[PDB]
Amino acid sequence: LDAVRKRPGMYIGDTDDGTGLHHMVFEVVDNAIDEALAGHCKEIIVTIHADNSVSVQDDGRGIPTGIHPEEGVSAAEVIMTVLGVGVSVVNALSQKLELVIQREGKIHRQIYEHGVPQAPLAVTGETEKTGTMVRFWPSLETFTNVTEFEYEILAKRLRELSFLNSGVSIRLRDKRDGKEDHFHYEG
Ligand SMILES: O=C(O)c1cc2ccccc2o1
Repeated sequence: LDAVRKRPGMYIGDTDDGTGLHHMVFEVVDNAIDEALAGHCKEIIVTIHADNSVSVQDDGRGIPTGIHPEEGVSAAEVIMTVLGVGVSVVNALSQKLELVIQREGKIHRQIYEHGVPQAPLAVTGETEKTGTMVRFWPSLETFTNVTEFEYEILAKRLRELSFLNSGVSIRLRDKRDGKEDHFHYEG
């Protein structure tokens, strides 16, 4: 997790032309699409926030929250902090990352900063629903020159993804200007 911070282009792509930056999104989206291909997730929402963060929400099972017997911390944290390339790469290159899991009746929440958990995964409330929400703020120490997310890049890729994932609702939302798209292919 520190080799990643020192040579990020190897892991994420060009950190100066926007390629790496948008691949951060797609790596999180991949995690959600994995749940859809296994048949558990029917809806994904990608949101570009106005504070330079992107969130990806899915309605799958939720990342397992029980304690990993080998590692001694929640399985979710194990996924976020141990070496597509992996969601831990995104976590490593994010100055902040918010993880919210809905699973087994309980809402779980955890905050990271540069891949380092600020506290253990914690139960915060109760929920009928299930799914994973990941919201990340890319680090401007890593990402240079191109520092804004670009709607059309995200839209083009997500549209491309809908065709490979039948019956999966993929919504893109931009809170900067209200733009909104919905890719839902059913063939
Ligand atoms: O219920 C499970 O075994 C489960 C849910 C899930 C979500 C993301 C990654 C792995 C996962 O495993």
